Amino acid sequence: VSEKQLAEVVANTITPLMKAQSVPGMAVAVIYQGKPHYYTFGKADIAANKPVTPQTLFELGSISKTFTGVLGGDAIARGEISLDDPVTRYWPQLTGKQWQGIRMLDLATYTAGGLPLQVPDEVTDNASLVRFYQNWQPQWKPGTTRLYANASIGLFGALAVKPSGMPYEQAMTTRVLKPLKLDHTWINVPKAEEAHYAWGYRDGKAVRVSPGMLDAQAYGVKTNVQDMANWVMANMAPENVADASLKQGIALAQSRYWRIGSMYQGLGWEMLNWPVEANTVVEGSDSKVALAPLPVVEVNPPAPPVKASWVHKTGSTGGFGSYVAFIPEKQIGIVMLANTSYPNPARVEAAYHILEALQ
Ligand SMILES: *C(=O)C1=CNC(C(=O)O)=CS[C@@H]1c1cn(C)nn1
Repeated sequence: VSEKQLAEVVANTITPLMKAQSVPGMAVAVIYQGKPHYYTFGKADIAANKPVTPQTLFELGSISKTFTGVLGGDAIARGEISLDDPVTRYWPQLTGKQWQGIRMLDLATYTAGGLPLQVPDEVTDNASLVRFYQNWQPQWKPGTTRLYANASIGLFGALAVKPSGMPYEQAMTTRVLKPLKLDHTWINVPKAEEAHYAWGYRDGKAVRVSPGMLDAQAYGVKTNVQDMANWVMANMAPENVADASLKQGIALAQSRYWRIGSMYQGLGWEMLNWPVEANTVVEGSDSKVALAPLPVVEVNPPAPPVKASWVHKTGSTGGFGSYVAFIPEKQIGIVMLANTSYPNPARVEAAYHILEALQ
């Protein structure tokens, strides 16, 4: 392995990084040789002088969508839901003619026809929620245009769990977190755990995410670098997942539904074929692309996960910035949590280099 050389590669990547982007603290895990390697830097809480630790809770931001995808995926494999089914199958009060051709897959993979990045600030409840989607007008027709959005995968998450009869948070805990024994992963941090909760920093001001409609589904999950490492591992080598529906869930989430250039969308996760040059992934991480509606090319029928992939997901909040990546065929991976939202391509800049030192 070369643990000495390994603590060198990470320190020599992360310290300049943290200095350059003004990051108070970071928790890193590299998985290599079937093992997670934990490395910690700086401060969780600077006014309190609390050091970062492998049980420091960071807000994952958009990386919560990977959890939303496996859940949704587990419900599929359970038979409670199907991607081809019209959305209206699970929410018949969605009465617009607009909603006609949109299947569940569309919501799941951002291709309804233009659902917006975030959910409006006025949407504060289900009524307001329904008026929103009732009176939302497309732009493009179903299955024609990828536009990353919370209002899209958020609604999939919320609809996906209805047949379970469980609220979203209990379903997530029951069908996904506990089975994988992610016992320090929360949608809501218990009072008894807040001391492990890092502070975020935005403009030299400590901040923490605020509640919003559909948050848990699209950005509101919080972890430590240990549960996150085990999460990457369960998805990386799903072969030792007991529960047959969860392993299949992981599988549907890393299936390719849509080809968008060098990238292929899954449920929450995104993929590229390996090998992939650094800058194609790095520039692909730029918001110039990331948040831009691009056309799409159906993978029909959806291909099951290909080990030969760089699968990853970026995600942030006000004061937090994280990123995770893996290469199933290489059995190598990395987690980078930080309490400062710093440039996304900086993130993949670092993770790529660290990973290539292991090849
Ligand atoms: C997910 O990463 C996430 C990061 N901020 C963004 C974005 O598009 O990158 C808006 S969507 C999502 C988020 C974070 N918050 C607080 N709300 N949505």
